[PDB]
This record gives sequence, C-alpha cells and structure tokens, in this order.
Amino acid sequence: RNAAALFSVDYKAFLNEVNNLNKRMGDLRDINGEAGAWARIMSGTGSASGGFSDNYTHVQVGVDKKHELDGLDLFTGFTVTHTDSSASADVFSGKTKSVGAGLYASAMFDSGAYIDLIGKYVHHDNEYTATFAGLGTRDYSTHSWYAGAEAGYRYHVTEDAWIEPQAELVYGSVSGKQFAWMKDKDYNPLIGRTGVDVGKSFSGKDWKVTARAGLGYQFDLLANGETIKGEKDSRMLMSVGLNAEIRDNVRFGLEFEKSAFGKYNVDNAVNANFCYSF
Amino acid sequence: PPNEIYATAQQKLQDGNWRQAITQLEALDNRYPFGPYSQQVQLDLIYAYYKNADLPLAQAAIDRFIRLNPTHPNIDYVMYMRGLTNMALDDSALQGFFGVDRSDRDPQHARAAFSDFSKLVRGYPNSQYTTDATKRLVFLKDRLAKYEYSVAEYYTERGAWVAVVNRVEGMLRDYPDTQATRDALPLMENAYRQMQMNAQAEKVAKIIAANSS
Amino acid sequence: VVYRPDINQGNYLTANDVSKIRVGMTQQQVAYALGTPLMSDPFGTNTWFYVFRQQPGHEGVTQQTLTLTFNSSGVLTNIDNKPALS
Amino acid sequence: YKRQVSGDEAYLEAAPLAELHAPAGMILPVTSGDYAIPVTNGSGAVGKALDIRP
Amino acid sequence: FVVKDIHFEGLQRVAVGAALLSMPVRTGDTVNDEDISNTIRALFATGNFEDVRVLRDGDTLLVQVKERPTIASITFSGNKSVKDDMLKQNLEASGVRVGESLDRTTIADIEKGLEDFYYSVGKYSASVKAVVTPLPRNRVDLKLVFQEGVSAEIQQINIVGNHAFTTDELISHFQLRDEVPWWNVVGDRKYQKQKLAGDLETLRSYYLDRGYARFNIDSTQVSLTPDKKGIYVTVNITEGDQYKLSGVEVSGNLAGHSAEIEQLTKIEPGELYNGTKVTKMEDDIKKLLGRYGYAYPRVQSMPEINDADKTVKLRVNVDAGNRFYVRKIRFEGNDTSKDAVLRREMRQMEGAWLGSDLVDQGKERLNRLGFFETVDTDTQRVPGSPDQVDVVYKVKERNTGSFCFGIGYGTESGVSFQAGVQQDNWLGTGYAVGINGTKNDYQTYAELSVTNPYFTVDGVSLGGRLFYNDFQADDADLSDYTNKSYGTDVTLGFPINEYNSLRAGLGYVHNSLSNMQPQVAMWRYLYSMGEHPSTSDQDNSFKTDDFTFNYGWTYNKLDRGYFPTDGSRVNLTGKVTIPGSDNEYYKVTLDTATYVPIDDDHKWVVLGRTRWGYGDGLGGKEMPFYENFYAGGSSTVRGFQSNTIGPKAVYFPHQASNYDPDYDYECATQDGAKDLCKSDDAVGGNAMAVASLEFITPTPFISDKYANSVRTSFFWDMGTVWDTNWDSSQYSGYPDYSDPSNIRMSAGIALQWMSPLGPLVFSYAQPFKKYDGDKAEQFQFNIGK
Amino acid sequence: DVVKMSPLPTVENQFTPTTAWSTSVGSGIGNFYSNLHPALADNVVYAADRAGLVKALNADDGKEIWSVSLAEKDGWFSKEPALLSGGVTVSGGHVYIGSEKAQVYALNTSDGTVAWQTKVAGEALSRPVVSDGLVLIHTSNGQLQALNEADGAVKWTVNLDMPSLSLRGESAPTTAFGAAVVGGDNGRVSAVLMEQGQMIWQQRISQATGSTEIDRLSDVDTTPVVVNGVVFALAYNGNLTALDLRSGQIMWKRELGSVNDFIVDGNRIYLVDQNDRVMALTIDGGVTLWTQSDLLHRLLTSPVLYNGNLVVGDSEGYLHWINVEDGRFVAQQKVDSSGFQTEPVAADGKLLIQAKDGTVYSITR
Repeated sequence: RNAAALFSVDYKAFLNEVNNLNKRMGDLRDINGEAGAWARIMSGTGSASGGFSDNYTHVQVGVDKKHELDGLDLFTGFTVTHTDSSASADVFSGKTKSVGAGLYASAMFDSGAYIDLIGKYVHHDNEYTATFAGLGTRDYSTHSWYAGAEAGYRYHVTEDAWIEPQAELVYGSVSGKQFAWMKDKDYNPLIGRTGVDVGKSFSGKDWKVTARAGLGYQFDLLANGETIKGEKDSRMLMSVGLNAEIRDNVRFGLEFEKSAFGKYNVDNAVNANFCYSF
Repeated sequence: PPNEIYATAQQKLQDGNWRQAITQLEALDNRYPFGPYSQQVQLDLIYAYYKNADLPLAQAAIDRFIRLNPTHPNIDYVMYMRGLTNMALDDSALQGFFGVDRSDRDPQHARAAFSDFSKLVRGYPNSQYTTDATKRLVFLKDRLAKYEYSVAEYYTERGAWVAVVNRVEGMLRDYPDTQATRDALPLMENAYRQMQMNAQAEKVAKIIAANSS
Repeated sequence: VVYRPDINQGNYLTANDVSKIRVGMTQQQVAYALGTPLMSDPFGTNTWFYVFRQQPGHEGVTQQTLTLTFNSSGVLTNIDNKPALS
Repeated sequence: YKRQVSGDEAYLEAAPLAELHAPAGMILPVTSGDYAIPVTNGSGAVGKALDIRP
Repeated sequence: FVVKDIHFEGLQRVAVGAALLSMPVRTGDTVNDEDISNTIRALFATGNFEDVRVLRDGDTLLVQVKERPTIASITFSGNKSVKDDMLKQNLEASGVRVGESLDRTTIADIEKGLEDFYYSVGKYSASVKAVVTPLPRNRVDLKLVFQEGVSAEIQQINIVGNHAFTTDELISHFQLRDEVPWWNVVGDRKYQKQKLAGDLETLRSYYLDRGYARFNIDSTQVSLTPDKKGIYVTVNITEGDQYKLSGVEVSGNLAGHSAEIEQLTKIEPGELYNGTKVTKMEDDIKKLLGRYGYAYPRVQSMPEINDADKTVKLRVNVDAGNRFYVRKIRFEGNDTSKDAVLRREMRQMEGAWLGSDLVDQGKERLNRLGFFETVDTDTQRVPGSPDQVDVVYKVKERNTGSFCFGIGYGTESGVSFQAGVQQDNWLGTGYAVGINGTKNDYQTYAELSVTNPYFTVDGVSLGGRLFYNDFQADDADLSDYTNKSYGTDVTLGFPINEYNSLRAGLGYVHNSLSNMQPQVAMWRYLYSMGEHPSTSDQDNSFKTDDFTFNYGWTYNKLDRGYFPTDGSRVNLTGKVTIPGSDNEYYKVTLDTATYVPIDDDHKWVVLGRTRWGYGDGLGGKEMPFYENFYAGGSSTVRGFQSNTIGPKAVYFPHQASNYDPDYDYECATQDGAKDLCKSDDAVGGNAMAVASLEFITPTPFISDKYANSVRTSFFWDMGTVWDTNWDSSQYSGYPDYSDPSNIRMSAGIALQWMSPLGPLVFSYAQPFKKYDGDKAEQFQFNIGK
Repeated sequence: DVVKMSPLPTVENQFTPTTAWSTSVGSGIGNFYSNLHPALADNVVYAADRAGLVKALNADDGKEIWSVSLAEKDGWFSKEPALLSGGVTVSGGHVYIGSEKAQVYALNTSDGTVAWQTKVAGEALSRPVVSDGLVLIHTSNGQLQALNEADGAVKWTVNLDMPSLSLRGESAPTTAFGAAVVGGDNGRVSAVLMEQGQMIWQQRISQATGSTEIDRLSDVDTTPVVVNGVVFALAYNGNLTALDLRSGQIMWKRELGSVNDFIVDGNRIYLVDQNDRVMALTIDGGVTLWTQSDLLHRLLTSPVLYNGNLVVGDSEGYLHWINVEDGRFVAQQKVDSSGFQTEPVAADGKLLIQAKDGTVYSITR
C-alpha cells in the first residue's frame, strides 16, 4: 500500500513517456520534415494491478531541421513536452505537470536501417494529497532524463506494403521521491522493447492513405527502482493506426494502442483528428 | 503490338468496372504516333481527363482540331460537343437536388457553352446534330436571363433607381423570348415613378394587359 | 436608427456647364462637354436624361433631372430642368 | 469506353420555351449578339457515341 | 530522279512519320545536283537531321543513319540549393524537349543553358556533368548533377564622400548588415544580384531630405563582380547647398477645384527641398480631386533649381480628360457563392461617379468577409466611349468548415474531448452557421448558431443561438453548484457607424442547480426572494426561468485583425431581466485592448489591454452566484490558478453530508472543526477590474522565412475581484470582501505561435503580489480550437 | 568548393635560414586583397599598415622605429583608418602611398609627420610608380592622374573605353623613354606619353570576342616592363603581347593567361598564373616549357629571383624555393603559420615578404 501504490507512482510517470516510432517524432517516413509545424496531442488512460487508475494527457510541440547527406538522412531538431497525469487509485490524487525539453536525431540509411537517437529531460512537480490518511501536501521537485536509442530495419516485401522490425533501448537517470513520508537512490531504468511493425499503404491519383499496425513486445533487463526495488516486466503493445492525406483532408484514422497483461497496462490511446474542408 | 489492343477493342468497360481498359489507351502513342493502326488511340487525351470528372483539366485540349485538321469532315460535328464539357461547370451537383436556383451565379461558364453553339448555327445552315441543341440552348437562354434580373431585383431593394433602369434595358435588347422579361417590366415603372422624370413613364405604366400569368 | 451609405445615382452635374446649352444643339456638342448620359431611352426617339441624384446618411434624397429630347437629326433640345424634387 | 459520354449527364432535361409579345408598343430588342441566340436555328439529328477524335 | 533507297534500317523504330514523311524526296523531288538546302537542310534538319554528309546517288550511298535513343523525364540528382520547379524551362526553350531523340551533337545546346540559368549568384562556369548514359535504350535517363562553382561571401563595404554626415550611420540605414547582435538572428553576409536596386534608391532619398537637390554620382557605379572574392564598392556622393522650398502656385484650372488644393499644397515658410515630401504631394489629386468623378488623372511637376538665390519652386499641371463616369459592374468567378452575397460591401454602385475613396472602401470590406483572399481591382475602360468605365473585382472562393475531435491542452481546463462539428458558411446565401459541441473536463457545452448578417437593407443582422451548458463547477476550482442550463436567444444588431456594432435582443435562460454546499456567499441570494433551503443534506434543487434583454456595443478600429499593430478594440456587453422573470438583476462587462506602436515598421507595440465588469440586483434582491465574474489564469491575469482571484468561501457548520466523508471542504465533521471554519475556494464577485500592459518586442529565434506567426511578448498584469454586498459588521474575524482590496499583479513572457492543431497561446509568468488563498501557476499554455 | 588543397610533396633541404626577426607592425592586415608591399632603401625597411601608422625598420634586426599618425581624420572621440592599399614606394626620399578613400599621401623620410595630400576623383589601388618627377596613379575607373613631387600643381587626366564586369584596378604603369606604357583595364595596351595624354591607341588582346558567356576576362593587375626595345604586357586567358615601342599593329598570343606579376631574367621569363603553377616562356618558339602543376591552388604569389631561386608564398605560410631552369628543386621551411598574400620583392640581397598577420621577415638563403 505504502510502497506498492503510494510511492510507486514515479514508475508510471516514466512509462508514460516512452512511445513508438511515429509518436515520439511524428510522421517522418516519406514526409518532408523541413518546417516545424507539427503537434502531437495524445490522451488516454491506464490501469494497473491493485485498483490503480491513470488519466494522462501528453502533448508534444517542437521544430525539426532537414539535412541530407550521401545516403544518410540527418533530421535534427528539438521539442518540448507537457504531461498531466491524473493518478488517483483509491486514496491519493496526482496533479503532476511533466514540463521538459529535448532534442533528437536520425540515421536513416538506404535500406531502411535507421538508428534514431532521442534525448530528453523533463521535470515534474507533484501535487499528491492523501485522502483518508491524515496527510497534507507532498510536493516534490524531482527530475528525469531519457537516453533512448531506437534501432530498426525495413524489409520491402511489396512496392506499397512494407514490413519493419524494431529494437529500442531506453536509458534514464531518474532519482525518485526524496521526501517520501524516505530518501532514494540514482537507479537507471533499462526499458527495452522489440517487435515487428506490420505496415500497409495505398495511394491513388492525388490521394494517399496509410494503414499501419504493430505487435511489439517490451522486455526490460534491469529494474531496481527503490525509494523495495521493482521487478521485471513483460507486456505486448499492440498499436494499430491509420492515416490519410487527401487534398480536402488532414487526417482520417485513429491511433489505437492497447497493452497486454503485465504490471502496468495502458488501456486506450485513441487520438482521432478527422476533419474536412468543405 | 498493334493487334493486342484491337483484339480487346470490342471489350470495353461494359463488363469491367473502373480500371480495366483505361491504361490500355496509353500503349501505342508512347512508341509511335504515326502508325496506321495507332492513330485512333493517340488522339484520346480529351476523354481520360473527362471520364474522372476533371472538367477544368480537360479544357486544355479543346483547341487541338482547329490547327492540325482544318479539312476534316467532322468540323461541323465537333462544334456541338464543346457545349457538353462546358455546361457541366455551369451547374454543380451540390445545388442539384437541394432546390437551389443556379441562375444567380457566375455566367462565365454559360458563355463558353454558347460561343460554340453560336458558330454552329451561323457557320453551317444544314448541320447534323442541331435539333438536340434546340432543347439545350433553351436552358442556356433562361439561365443567363435571370442573372441580370437578380441584379435588377437588388437595386430596387436598395433604392438605386438609375442603376436598375440600366439593367432592364440590358435585358430589353438581347432577351426576346425568355421568362425573366415578364417580371422585369414592373421594375421599370417602379423606378420611373420614384424619379421626377415622367415624360415617357406613361407609355411603360401599364404592364399586365393580357398576359395573366 | 441605421446609418445609410452614399447612394449616388445618375451622372455628375456642374452648375457652369448646365447653363451654356441652347435649343437645337447636335448630339456631338452635348456629349463632348457634359459627356455621354447614363440614361438610354429607346422608346420611339432617343432622348437623354441628366439626373443628379444623391442620398447621404440620414439627410433624405435630392434630385436634379433633365429632359432633352432628340430626333433623327438631333434638334429640338428643349430645356426642361427640375432642380427641386417633390 | 471509347465512344461514350460519362460524368454529369444531367444536362438532358431542360425548361420549355415560352414566347411573349410587346403589348406596350414598339418595344423590340434590336441589338443582339453578346447574350442572345440568333434568329435562325437550323436542323439536325439526335444521338450518342460522340466522335471525340480530333 | 527519285531515289528508291532513301529509306534506311532502324529508322522506323521511334518515329515513322516525323522521320520518314518529313522530307520532300518523295512526290516532288526536283533538284538533284545542288541538293544542299532542299531536303536534308530545309525541313528534315529541324526534326532529326544534324549530320554533315550530303545525300549522294545510289552507287555511292553509304549514309546509313541510325536512330538515336530518346530522352525520358530527367530527374536532377544532387539538387544543390536548386528546386525542380524552376529547373524545368531549360529543356524546351534552348534544348531538346520530350519525345524527340538526343542526336549526341546538340547536347552542347542542352549543356550551355543550364549555366545561363544561375544568374542570381553569377556562375559563369558551373560543373555540369556532361557524361554518356551506360544503358543503350528503353527510355534512358541522363546523369545531371549540379554543383556550386564559387562561394557567396562579401569582403567589405566602404563609402566615401561624407561631407555633412558620419560614416557608420549609412550602414544601418541601408539593408546591408554584417554584424549579428544578442537579440536578433539576421546580420549574416549575403549577396544578391537583384538587391542592388533596393539599397541605392534609399541612398538618394536620404540626402534629398537635406536640401541637396544636386545629388548625383560622378559617372561611376559598383563594378559587377560575380563572386571572385575580389569585390570593391565605391559610391562617390556629391552634395550641394541646403535650399528652401517656396510656395507652389496653381498654373491652370484643375478641373474647376483649384481653390481647395492650395490650402494643402502650401507649406510653412522656411522648409527645404525635401525628397520624401515631393513624392507624397503628387498623389494629392485623389484625396479631394479624384474622389469627385476622376479615375485616371495626369499631373506633372518639374523642378526649377535656382542656385542664385537658393530658392526652388515647382509648377503644377493638369492633363485631365472627361468626367469619367461609371457603367455596369461585372462579377466573374462566383462558382460556389451567389452574385447577391457580394454586391453590398462595395459603397460604389452603377450609374454614379467614380470616387477614389469609394473603391478601396469596398475592397477592404470584401476581403474582411473571409470567403476569399485574392481581391484585385480591374478598372477596364470601354473602347467604344471614353467614359462609362467598368470595374471588375477578383475572387478566389476558398473552402471552409471543420469537423475534428482534436484534444485540447491540459493545464487550465484539463483534457478536452472537443467534438466541434463546425458546419461553416452555407451554399452561397451567406448564412454564418455554427455548431460547437465541445466537452471539457468541467463542462459539456453545445451550440447551434444560425446568423444572417443582412436581414434588412443596409447592415442589420438577425441571428439565433441555442445552447446547453450542463457544467460541473467542482472541477473548475470552485466549490459547488453543479448547474444544468439551456436556453435560446436572438440578437438584432444595429450598426450606427463604420466602426460601431450596437446590438440588442431578447433571450430565454433556464437554470437547474443541484448539490449546492451551504455557505454564506450563496445562501444570501437564496434568502432574498426565495425559500429557506434544507441545511440537513445535499441535493437542493432550484429552477429558474429568465427572459433577459441583452444589449452590447463593439468598437473595432483595427488594421490587421489577426496580429494587430495599431488600433483599439472596445467591447461592451450587458443584460437585464425584464419584469416577469424569476430574479431581478443586471450586469455589464467592458473589454478594452489598445495597440500603440512606438516605431515605424510596426514591430514595437505597447498593448494596454484592460478588463472591467460590474453587476448588482435590482432592489431588494441579489445577483445570482452563477453569474459572477472570475479573474483566473491565462485570460485576465497570467500567473495564477484558474478562477482564484476574488472572495473566498466561508461554510456553514452542519452535518449536511450524505455518507459522512472525512472533510470534503466542510466544517462540523468527524475531524472536529465546529466553529470558525473557512477555506480558500473562490466563489466570484460582483465586480472585477483587470488591467495589463504588454510589449510585443520580437524574438531572436526565427528570422529566416516567416515572421507573422511567432509573436513573443512581455507583459505585466494586474487584477482584483471584490464583492459589493458582503457584510462587514455582521461577521468579525474574517477578511472583509466589501472593498477593492490589494491588487494582484504578475509579469512574465508570452508566445502566440499558430500551430497546425489550433492556435498555441503560451504564457509563462511569475507572481509578484501573491497573497493568502490565491494559488499561483507558472506554465499556462492553450492549444486546440 | 570544386577542388581541395594539394598534398605536400617531398622536400630537398640544402640550405636553412636561421635569423628571422618577427616585428608585428601595425594592427593587423586582415582578409583584404591589397598591394601594400615593403620597401628597402638606404638600409631602411619601410613597413606600413592600413590603420594609418607607419614604422620603419632595419635590415639587421629591425631597429630605428618611429610611430607617426598620417591617416586619422577624426579628432573628437577617437581615430579612424583610411584603408591604405596603394603601395609603399620610395623615390628620392619621398614615400608616396595610396588609400581607398581617394587620398594620396606623400610620406617624408625625415620625420614622416609633414605629408601634403591632394584630392583625386578616383581611388588609389595601383602601385605608385614615380618616374621623371611624376607619380603615376592608376585608379580603378581607368583614369590616369599624375602627381608632381613638390606640390602637385597640374593633374592631367585621361580615360579609356572601360566596360563593366571588372574585378580590380591594381595594374601598375611604368615608363619607357618618356612613353609611359599603361596596363589597360579593358584588355587594351596604352603606350602614351606622360605629358597630357592626347593620342590614345587601343588594341584588344583578350579572347572576349570569341567567348560569349564570360564573367571576368578584361581585367589584369600586371605591370609592363620594357627591356631591349621590347614591351611585355599580359591578359586574362591570353599571353605575352611583345610589341614594339613605336605603336605597332601586329599582335600574337599563345595560351595560359595570368593574373599575378612577373619578372624578366634573360631568356627564361618566369610566369605564375591562376592555376598556381610556374613556367618559363621564351621570346619566340616556346623552348623547354616545363610545368609545376603539383602545387596547384595554393595561392602562389609573384616569384622573385633570390640567390638563384624562385621563392613564393603559400596559404598557410610555407615556402617553396623553385629552381630557375627546370623547377624540380623544392625547398620548404617554416617562417610563418598564418599565410602569405603580399607579393614579395627582391632588392639589396634581402627577401622582403609580408604575411597576413602584419609581420615582415628577412630570409637570407
């Protein structure tokens, strides 16, 4: 209760930041990312074991820069994030604000063997309030770092349909709770995810649609988060999405994402923005 | 091969649905444009732009038969089909079944469908496809006749008595047999009675005499 | 109340040019100094009307019209001016 | 479809022709050409499958 | 005479009519001996013949011309600072187009012509890859890789001839800038062959403002150096004596209105021969002379430079023609809209006289509708008569509408599942339809607004609106009164001027409040003209039907609209219940935003945005608590919580809880707090005074290709909210909410960049006068609309 | 942009200069192409700078240093330079320098403070050559304004047909028995007498009539020297145009135009062009034309014959002692690390070479 759901909220704040390929940077495949006119507003909910519930709204805004080389696409640029998780299982109420910044880069080769590097640093101020526990305010000012390294290939099965695998290792130097009513240590999270991405695309005379999928699998190697240390996690992240860029259109499809059985399971993350100019 | 397209020349799109024989037209023109069996499929650029409802896109090749083939026996025949690709831009499918009158809109597309029909009846006294245009030009006659009537309708709504009498005389010189001149005649006596000039207003005073409609 | 914009009708009228016209002037001299009229009446003959009608905001209407008839030769231009409207 | 017309074929229907007179006295249109059909019409036939070869 | 073996092998591969029937050798060959410019070099040379050997007889016929391979769509690989849009006209102007084959000897005409396109920098020898294709046939693709020859760096810029001014003042006055500061981005060394006509015209007009009428160069200019890193500029200016501009006399009759032009052309005695004043005095024939009937005036003026007495005078002329009357107006391009929807924002009708201020007044009113952006003026004259001119306006007919479920921000109103089915302007009739079925964290607001902008002749607008709030105020940083409301109102607006927007109209309002917490601030309203509510439990229902009369006034003197640089925006909004409704109250709200610039390029503007408001009962009653004013986050005073400035809530001690929770912001509970219970939850007030000064100094981040979107600003806010009906003598030991208290102020930085997912309004501030009960926030952004 | 730096070839070390005084005169040269060359006369090394100050040196170690201010033009809050780019030439104890602000100075050898100045409508960019009491100043506009040595009373001006698309105006005109041959800034040869400049004869020497798409062809900063009754002028993409002094009409070019300066030494006349390769052209015939294309694009300056070797500069401060008959002898040393841009001279057995940081050396090898 105290170390399982009251002080273990920093692990769910770390898991709400990691995402897929087209969610941390946007649609960068066959899309000219010259101007920084992009924004990724994603909302959703999540529930863990023990009557836990989450309600986060993670937004993204930034600017990129296009730089071409001898077969090595180098798209640089930085971004700023903001996440508001309404963590309230049965006794507390989270009002965090994960305000931070960060930059990224790409190493897109000829055969689709991209090595994407992402580095971001966020700082969230907590506003927990223990209800029916006789406590007051627990405002913290801890910080979080991210040193993820996306690696993946691409197999051109068809001229319109492609199959690509993924293998990412996300590194961090998060501290945890320093005024837990208890100190903490500088443990490093080792969240790693493998899996293949089922892709399918169509086109036409002047319109184009995209029907993606995904059957990735998370498998972390090191997990010693103690403020009792944590254990290993094993879950599958099915993420089926859809996109369409017609000239009288912006978006058409949803951004469905569901987690499998594990410690913390993200329920749904639909981000549909289907609007029309007529 | 010249025989791989003529073997399926009788197999048009009456069995296939959309895209079975569209790309087969662009086969012989990319290799040789002066073949004896290839001359019927190279000059078909005005229909692949027309079949997919791209009406302003197909208008870039209407002036093709004027310069290269002036001695064709079908010059009198191609002057009728120019109004078919211009009247589709006059009325749209949005105001089709909603009951919206398209007469109070841009008459620029109606004159493009009229200039080819004007040269058809004055260029040749005895053509072969004229009696279908007689039922078609009567729709173009009343469409651009109610355009200036709505301009005359607005100027009586504001009080501009000089501006309305210049529009009905614009309807009095080139509209002899339309419906819009039946209702434009009370607009003449309303502007003349509001103005101090009454030397000729008694001649145009009576309107409803025998035409009780 | 609601304000009214400028409602200008007919062609412009100047006090110096309206006085120096006689009866029987041809159509070339009238349409040169005063200009072509904005009123064309093809009813039988071809008479010209020079109306100076303006309506400013909340001040009513004014009107100063003319009536100059013609013929096939361009004579009998009788002076029929109405400077005070009713 | 070589000799065929497709797209928006809703131009076949139209309005009937109505003829009016001038009961006010000698008010006739005398200057046509910019918006009016000429006085003659001609004669022809009706059909489909337009020869669209220039 | 006619040779039978003129046809060769391999010539019928690509072209069989353009390479075989394009020669007069068949059916009409007459010349046989001097066949030099009749068959091979007359008509066949343009098609595919570019050889040297003459066609001889059959006994020595060894011509055997082989057909060369054709060319496909050449994809220019290695695009070094060059796009494929402008790299298209270099193939058919001077070269070989598609279809015809490259004969491997006209390739120099294709090669020379690519280096003659790079005239912006001056590359006279560009490394263009003139190689041969490895693949033999079947739509070959050439290899064309463009590279840069020289660099584009300038060495230095020096100026001589400073006889009256200093040296360093002329660098900042021009467009040249070789130093970057710590507050801007520009200041790099960039050269252009088209910018030489931009920095030299401001040099002549600068010294022309000092009386130097003899300003001329000494028969030399800047030498043309196409980036050889050896440039050398030299401008030897010559100045004279500071003259004095005398009075301008009127020579000739200026269309019978020469007596009204002398009072503006005459200047004060003692003014020099100004350069920027003579340009702004030749266009004075349109403010009062061209507004009568004239469309195309012609007025010249020559300089009489008298160096004897140092007195310069000018003589005006007039070459006017006829009265320039107006004929019928044509409107072309109205495809999706009707003709009658755009004939009223003109202020210039047919059968009138052309005014100079009657054309641009209708041009700025036709562009402010939002239906199109390409508005031009085509004043075409009739070739038949020299009068009765025609005017033609241009349209674009762009689309409008929105449908999408874009999630909003998360820092002020929480997560917002905004549906927003914004069915925009209709099929051409001009009806501003609007539906906004949003759903925030604390509200479920839906709308249905059909507004007709022209119900009467001139400007009267009639439009209804149906709404349904159903908002829960416990999530809006308030205490209680989960309210379920709906209603319907109409509005008939009467404009009295060109900038005033006086409105009027009635409206029905229904209210159904439940689960209201017992407190002193809201039960005083229930005690006045009502029953005593149950203080023993929750769910205190209270229905209210209103028939209020709404009025308003809007002053919209503004220039740009989107990002204003100069002007004022005053908006008033008031309402009052009619006798016959449930309650009797009235409230007014005054908005003011004034943009005052302190520069000439409109980039340094002071924004004095204020905000007022007041409301009270109509005698013996009280204003309802669900109509109070709120000063909160990034709308009035940036730097605080959402709806926290104002009077707090003091609760009534009773056991009115349903299932007896721990606290629930209520005294007399199981905790033991019986007497002297209060909190810090804002409940709004009867009045509100919010003022804010703001500076719109630009940002040192984006100065490359766009600057009209990112708007970084610095501000300093101020605000207070108090109650007017709070008892100061009945309650002791409490802060008196019956006077204008200490002003809560804040300051910080702002940002108004437009994102593709809605406008992003970012404002980071820091509180300066934070007091007890006023929670403060720092990061307050706003994205999603 | 289109080619990179050439690698360093093998070296041959036969002599090593040891003494090299490093006196940082002025305040810095900078990235400005000028012709401010040092001079040596009466055991006094003359070193100037574009800031306005001039300091004399000596041949042994560089003593006898005086600092005067001749180009200040501001006596209110600070000083201001005049961008001196004419050249330091000594003629009869009077140093005549130029400026980019249309100023011509006359530096004295006694104290250097008294310096009378005149006003010229053009800018001083060429090397000031003084002969027969006349200071020949060739401006960038093509005008020729001579100046007297005492006060400069009469200033005759003559202009030629000079079109646009020109780079510089640093051609230094010399005299030949009263006929001052002037290097034309339009691909012409102007052998005019230095009295008023009445008779002007022009002959097009470049290939601007053959080529159409060109940028810079009628501009050379070269000096015509006249030995044994034979003139030697140059052109861009042309060659030597060895006329007679009697205004002839016959002309012949071969190939390989130059932009830098040259010197005549008997039969093997050394030439350095834009490709940074040295060669020796004869009078007629073109005998044993050897090339030095192994050191291309290294910013080679004007070569001088110092103790039987052609010493040139480099972009990074290297040395290349090129041989006089074949050029296969390469010698490299290390006297500077900034770079060499000023064309060195050779007089009185002392190599006067100025680098890009405003220092002069005396290499004795």
